[PDB]
Amino acid sequence: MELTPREKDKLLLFTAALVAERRLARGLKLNYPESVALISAFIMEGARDGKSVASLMEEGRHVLTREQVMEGVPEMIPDIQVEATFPDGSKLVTVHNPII
Amino acid sequence: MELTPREKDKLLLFTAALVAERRLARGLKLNYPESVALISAFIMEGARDGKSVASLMEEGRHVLTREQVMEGVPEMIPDIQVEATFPDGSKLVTVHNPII
Amino acid sequence: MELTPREKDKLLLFTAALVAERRLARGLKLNYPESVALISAFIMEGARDGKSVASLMEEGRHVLTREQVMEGVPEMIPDIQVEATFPDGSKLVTVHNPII
Amino acid sequence: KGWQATLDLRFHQAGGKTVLASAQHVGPLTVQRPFYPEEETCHLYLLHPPGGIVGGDELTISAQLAPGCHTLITMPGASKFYRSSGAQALVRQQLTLAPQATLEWLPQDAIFFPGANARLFTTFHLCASSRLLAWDLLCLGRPVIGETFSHGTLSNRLEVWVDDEPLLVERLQLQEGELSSVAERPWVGTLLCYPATDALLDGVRDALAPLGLYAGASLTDRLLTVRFLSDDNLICQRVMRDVWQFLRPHLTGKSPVLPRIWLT
Amino acid sequence: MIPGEYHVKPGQIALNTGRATCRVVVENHGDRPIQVGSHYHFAEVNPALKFDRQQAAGYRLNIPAGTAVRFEPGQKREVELVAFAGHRAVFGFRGEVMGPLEV
Amino acid sequence: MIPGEYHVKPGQIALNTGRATCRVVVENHGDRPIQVGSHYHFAEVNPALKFDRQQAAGYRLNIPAGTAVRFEPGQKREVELVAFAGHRAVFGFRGEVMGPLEV
Amino acid sequence: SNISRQAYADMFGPTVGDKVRLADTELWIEVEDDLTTYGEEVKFGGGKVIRDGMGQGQMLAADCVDLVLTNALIVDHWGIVKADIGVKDGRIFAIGKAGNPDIQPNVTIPIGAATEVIAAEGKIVTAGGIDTHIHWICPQQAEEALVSGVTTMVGGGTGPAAGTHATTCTPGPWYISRMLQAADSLPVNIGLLGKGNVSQPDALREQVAAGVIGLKIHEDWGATPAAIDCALTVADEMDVQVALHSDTLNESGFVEDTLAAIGGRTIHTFHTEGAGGGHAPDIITACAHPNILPSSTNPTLPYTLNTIDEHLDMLMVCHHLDPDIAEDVAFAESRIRRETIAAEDVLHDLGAFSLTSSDSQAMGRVGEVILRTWQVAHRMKVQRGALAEETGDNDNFRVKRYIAKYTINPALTHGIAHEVGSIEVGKLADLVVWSPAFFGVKPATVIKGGMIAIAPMGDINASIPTPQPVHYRPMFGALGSARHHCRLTFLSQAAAANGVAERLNLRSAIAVVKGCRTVQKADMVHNSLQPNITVDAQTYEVRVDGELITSEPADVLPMAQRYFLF
Amino acid sequence: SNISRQAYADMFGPTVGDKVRLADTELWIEVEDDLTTYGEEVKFGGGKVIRDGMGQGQMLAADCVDLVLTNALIVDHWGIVKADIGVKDGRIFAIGKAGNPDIQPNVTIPIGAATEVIAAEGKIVTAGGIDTHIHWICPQQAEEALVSGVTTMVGGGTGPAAGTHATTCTPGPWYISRMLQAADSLPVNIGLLGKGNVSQPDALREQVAAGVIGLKIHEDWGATPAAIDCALTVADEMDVQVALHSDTLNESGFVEDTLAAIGGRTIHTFHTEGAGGGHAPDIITACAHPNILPSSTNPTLPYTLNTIDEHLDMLMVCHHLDPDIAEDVAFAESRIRRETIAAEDVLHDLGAFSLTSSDSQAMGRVGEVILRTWQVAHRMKVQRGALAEETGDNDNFRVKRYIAKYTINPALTHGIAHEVGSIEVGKLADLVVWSPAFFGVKPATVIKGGMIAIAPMGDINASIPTPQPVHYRPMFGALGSARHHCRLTFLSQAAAANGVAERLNLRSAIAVVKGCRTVQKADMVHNSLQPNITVDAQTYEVRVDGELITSEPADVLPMAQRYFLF
Repeated sequence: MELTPREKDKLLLFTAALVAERRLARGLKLNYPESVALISAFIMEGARDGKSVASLMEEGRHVLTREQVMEGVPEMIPDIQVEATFPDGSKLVTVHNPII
Repeated sequence: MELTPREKDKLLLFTAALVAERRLARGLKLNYPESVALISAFIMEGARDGKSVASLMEEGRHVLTREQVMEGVPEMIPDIQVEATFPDGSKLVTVHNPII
Repeated sequence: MELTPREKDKLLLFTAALVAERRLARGLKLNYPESVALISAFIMEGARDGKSVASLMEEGRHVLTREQVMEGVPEMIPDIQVEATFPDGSKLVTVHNPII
Repeated sequence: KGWQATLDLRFHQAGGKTVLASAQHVGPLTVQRPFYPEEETCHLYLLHPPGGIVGGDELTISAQLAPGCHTLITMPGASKFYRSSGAQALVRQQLTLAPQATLEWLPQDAIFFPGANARLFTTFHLCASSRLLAWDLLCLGRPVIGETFSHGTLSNRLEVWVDDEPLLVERLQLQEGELSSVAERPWVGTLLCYPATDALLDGVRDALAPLGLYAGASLTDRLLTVRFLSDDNLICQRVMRDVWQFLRPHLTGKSPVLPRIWLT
Repeated sequence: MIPGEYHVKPGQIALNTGRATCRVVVENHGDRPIQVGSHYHFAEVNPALKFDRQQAAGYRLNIPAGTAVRFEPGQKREVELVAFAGHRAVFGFRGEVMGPLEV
Repeated sequence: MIPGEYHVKPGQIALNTGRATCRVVVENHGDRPIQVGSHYHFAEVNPALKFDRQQAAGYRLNIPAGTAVRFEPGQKREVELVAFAGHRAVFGFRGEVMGPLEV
Repeated sequence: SNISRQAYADMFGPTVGDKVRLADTELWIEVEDDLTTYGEEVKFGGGKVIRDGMGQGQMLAADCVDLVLTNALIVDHWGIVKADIGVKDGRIFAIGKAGNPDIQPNVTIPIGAATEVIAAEGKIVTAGGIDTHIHWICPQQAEEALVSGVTTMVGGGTGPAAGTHATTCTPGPWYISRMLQAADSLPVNIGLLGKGNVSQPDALREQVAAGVIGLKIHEDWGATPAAIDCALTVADEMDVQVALHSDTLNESGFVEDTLAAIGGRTIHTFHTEGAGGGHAPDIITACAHPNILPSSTNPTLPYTLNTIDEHLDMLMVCHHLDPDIAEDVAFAESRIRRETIAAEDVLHDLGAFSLTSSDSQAMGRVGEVILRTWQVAHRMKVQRGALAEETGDNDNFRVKRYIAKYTINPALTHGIAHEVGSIEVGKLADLVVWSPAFFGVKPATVIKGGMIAIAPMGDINASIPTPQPVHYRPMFGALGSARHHCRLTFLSQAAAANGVAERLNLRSAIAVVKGCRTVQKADMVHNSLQPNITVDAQTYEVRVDGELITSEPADVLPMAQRYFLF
Repeated sequence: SNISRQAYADMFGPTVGDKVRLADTELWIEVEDDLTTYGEEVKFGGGKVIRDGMGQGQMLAADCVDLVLTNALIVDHWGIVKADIGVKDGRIFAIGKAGNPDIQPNVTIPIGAATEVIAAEGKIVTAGGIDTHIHWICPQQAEEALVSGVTTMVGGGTGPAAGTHATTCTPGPWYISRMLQAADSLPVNIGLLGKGNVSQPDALREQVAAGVIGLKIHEDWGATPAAIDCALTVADEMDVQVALHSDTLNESGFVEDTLAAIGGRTIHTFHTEGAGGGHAPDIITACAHPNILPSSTNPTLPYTLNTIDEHLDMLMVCHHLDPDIAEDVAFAESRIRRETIAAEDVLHDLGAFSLTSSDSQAMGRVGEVILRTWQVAHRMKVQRGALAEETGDNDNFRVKRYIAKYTINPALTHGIAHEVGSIEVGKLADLVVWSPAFFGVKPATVIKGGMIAIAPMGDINASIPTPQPVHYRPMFGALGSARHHCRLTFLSQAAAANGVAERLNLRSAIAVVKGCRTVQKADMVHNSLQPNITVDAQTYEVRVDGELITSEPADVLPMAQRYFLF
């Protein structure tokens, strides 16, 4: 495998997002770290699929609604940046106001 | 996310419990670490749901039965302590004789 | 749990294989690390089930086909070694040409 | 009792070359990875991590070729049959060829130490369009030092079947005591080639000249079989290599280049 | 497209060109096979192997480096030997020379 | 099969054999229970406990080590005392002796 | 007063006559002796014995032990007793009853203000394991072995290089110095093995003066008789151990030639079990010589169904034989036979084999030396039953014999038995505290030179140390200067004379190796047997006194799947 | 004897005339020369050449190399050869045929007792990459870059502070000393860049005497002509490099004023590609001056569909422009055009741009310097075809030109080319061993100063190093004193004269920087082009010799998704 440290960090993010999505499926209201992890992993999986950075920026704002997260969480997340390996290398995806 | 080290430790416990629950679903008999991880994550998820500490102490003894774990495991686990973030802060849940 | 460092490494491999199997279920073509992690975790779960080393060596070559992985990946994986805890202790499983 | 070893190989065509589809083994018989020195021929080496074969060991090799597959099966060293304590060693090779399949079963010589109670059974199952090019060489004793296989039991059975029909059944059975079949020749060699013509027979007879009158090649039902007895270990292997190099282009249409495991 | 693949032009590589060369016949009188490496001083091999050891003094096996030839018990193998190079001083093996080969 | 299980042969373990022994009656005059450990110098216990403290000088509770006896308020408990061993010098507690018990 | 023996066992651990089963095995140890006085045991926590004026004396720091392990069940080659352990200045000060001499009858371990208490009630305290065949491929081994209960590692290597992947040789004064400097960062006692495959004595002398405590002769560097003779001569001159991994090619001769080249000089031979090689099975006969110390790597311990199937790829990767190269698989004929593998376990049981090494990350597992040793002991107990010289219905003799295979015998082999190896007065306080349910698998604490080096810690943010997730973490015994003060670096006598320690600025404490050249097979503890062992190269029928040696492969093993997550 | 060339390539790696494809790219390198003798190659493992008296000589430790990389395929700016590499005392001793001179024809690398063997058969050995634009935001970068194959990092910063987030300046002697002390804990050669945005020469002289090897002029601290002139004068006096990140606001003048302020003095200009800024696209013309050394950050390398979309937020976060503040988005007009981004790749191909830096964690990725350089090379090979001066059907010239961009040219720019930069005799043994299938992505080994620093290790408890999970771990070359001895800290001449090393107790070895003020565009290796480049500020039509320069964005890139998990 030859996992680089960045890949280990991304694995940690993936585990956090697994926790977040299981809690979301349970019907809970996600807090700040759960929402951040869920949106970041959504962006990472979309990039692995092959979507463009602009498309992922547009799509990342419709993963979590205001009623799916705890009160005050949307204001604690002005934007989410995440590095993802698109078919054309590693790129930065910034999602502005991901929860609306 | 701003993951503190304790959150990383809890993520490690969550991964271990994922292993344990997949093996339990396969129909195997869990060993000591798998049983401990499964019960600890059950308590953690119950706390995240919003249950009380006393209720979690009561409910943690009915997650794994004696026939679901390897012989000698129940006596190897006199009790399971776990820290969990209830709506009223971090609290310690102790489950005595979790396997009966 | 008393997780030894080797158990933590195997947990990291398990998380990577979770990523790989989710991507495979999505219908993507796995890359080198995803394929290696998926095959290694298949071998480890088979060992935990109770299969023999020879049986796992035979079975590990039928987890991923040539059309399920990116082009050139099968040639980048001449063999996969993995340590797994069989009922008779820890043993080495070597799968030669795991993708054909 | 006995240390049971079993290997089952299934080949099939994939990506324009023969690939080892399945290698299911139990016990001390292993196949690591095929080699491709040529374009599509699958060069395979059967490993026997235990050096010799002690009394009571039971080896069972089975091979199945899919249609249109060309493979070259070799062992990376001679098979030693040690002196037995009373139990006999059973080596059982069963090889099946689909139509159009080509197989080159080229094992190393089997060296039988004095007092080695052993029994070999190699069978080939072929179709009408299958192609085979194999040999089987036995060294009875250790001729260089003087040992001449005074005692022990040997049973070398070789069979060829074409479309479920026994075309050749070659049996070499040696009882405890003196050996009359070998006639002071401890090197018994057999060569098989299923698609053959009279020109190939003449060429083989030409190649058998340095081996003397003890080498005989007969073509029956298109199958060319060469039986010989020698006592030099240098003329024998040279003749076998020469016959294989002569038959390779006419059977598989390939260069007679030797496998690299034979160390040039 | 094979990552990190080789494109080796066809041909042959001649090994140990322009060196003294010989041929010997080795008989393994032991009960187990003997493996001799490429650069081993052939005059100091296992005493079970029998051949003209005077002729093989200062010679090694003329095989590709890193390979080893195997002598099965009770066999007779003809092998190709190539003379040593450099200072032609051999140390080690059985310690039968422990110095220069000439003078 | 219990991992790391004990197989203790049945019987009794006699504690503090061959030591001077006494019996005292203690009354707890406080409003809260008082717990006294095994090796505490019983003559220097809480003044709320009432008994003949002259007789208890140089004695500790004759109970298994690491255990403590509890005196509930308004109760009357009969306890067994065992004499100290070794140098018989007591330091600490209330500091009522701070030296050897004899001479 | 009097209490039930069950209550006493619960409160203070088993006393004389009680039997404790090791972790999920069939081995039942029995407490042979008790060094305490009933009713005067020292116990800590709340209102208990160890308090001011009750269990803790008024003596000064110089008159009391720095650390005391209370009510420990000491299992060691010299016996299985129940006692307290007093450690002073990082070394074992005394073994016996602890407490305050002022008010307690028979105290040999005075507890004072300067004393830190470790509660070992109902726990087994053993000496730190010693690993004498270690490939220094990665530093992460040092932690891993430390988790497994091994505190001293003797071996060579320079990292994941081709030479280290196959041989335990640290080649050259430069790499020896670099490895010695790097050893200061590892929380284990470390000894370095040089490269002995040289026919020029001056190079070996330079390597020994660089700081190695032994010379390693390996086939991959050439195990020719000339190299063996030169290395043995150099070691005799400089008093260092010689480790031999004899050539499996029979290139320079058979095993008889190698034994003749040794010439009756002390040598520590690896792979003596004949787990594959040209000298197998005859190399097993080498266990019958007084000067040969036979070791055995763990992967072939014990005999299991899966043992053979995993050997070929392990050997090929270890010896740099690429399966993708056609000429390489000519070396795949390892001549490994199940008869020798089955005989190795019985030879360990009889005491013919004195050591159990690891050969870490090169045909061997660093963290499974103790575990596989006890698995072999359990298998031999199951198959062969109780030993001939066992007293009572316990496995005390077998436990003593097997615990000596990785604690004291490796220490005697490499001349470090005067500092580490066993729980004795003056030894380095390298202790491992196990719970009996986890004995040989997962320690409750690893004390390294008087300080806790590694221990299972739970959540750091927790209100107690117990809550999950519990995993092994390095404690203050593995931090900078504290690690340097609580660990040893072994050097040859020439290295100490040359002042290597101050030239390299070795921060850790320095111990000098002595006594390597005089240890014989008789000097091994409980493993001094030199049987009249015969083996037939044709039938592989290993015999001692004309009796067959065989073992059936294990289908299920203890301490394997009940404890480990994966 | 004779063997097939395919068998020889399998056994020893490609020989003369064989072509090797770099990792999943379209670049085919060809072995130009072979420095060995056929049939006498040294190989390790089992019964092979490197053994006592066969490949390993009898010479002493002072007459043999400490380490030998065997059968390496050396790719470097001076050629693509096949040879062994001998390293002695942590420095490259020789390049050529290794073995035993006693029995081998032409040996220039004598292998002896003191020699450790690294098997590089079928592997590519390159010089460690050099990163001259590094923001020292976190120490975890040092490992990450080391995983990527970068061994030397030149840059500034004090941690995740506002100044470091934007500029590579270590402000003041106090922070310079603290960073120098912290550098001892990182397993990479480290050079420090001071803050040059000062109009008072005394502060710059104090910073240089503190220990920085160069001065950084950045817009965020004010890239006014007065500051540029003062910093250039100070550097001329004190022989240090000056790195310029010109102001993008045109506050003090246009690019012509900045060039006039430079006044023909040597300067290392970042962002010369014009990837956004007021000086773009005119700053590209700066590549035509002899005194300008033009660098380029990796994020705009190569031109892809996703390159532009990610630039705005990256720039705003890097330059501390909060999107939540209305007045901040007035700076969001970065004036970034796809024409200049497309032209930057072609300028790299033509050799107009000499360096490929990172600008780590501030508009740039630390671990993707080599990777993105080879991606650019692949894109230029795909689009522009073979170069004009290519000999044969290979990409050897292009490979040399692109490997000089991050190995030797950065070394010459910052005056450290006498110690690191390329695989040459006397250089520091900073080597990266790649497998050809993973070239430029994941090294097989990173040798730092003659010792393995970081390597892919599998399970520690495994019987061999290969089994999963395999991930990169720091080896003994990154442990305490071993790390200190196997790494370099670069200082200015004034700092060495002032005795900064002993005042701060710098445990690592000290190298003194020289030659910064004399390097010109011609001194750059294979990147000495000074084209008559013209650009129109209105049409953004970059032209050289009147010919249009353009590139098409890459939809899919090699070495991107085949290797990385996420």
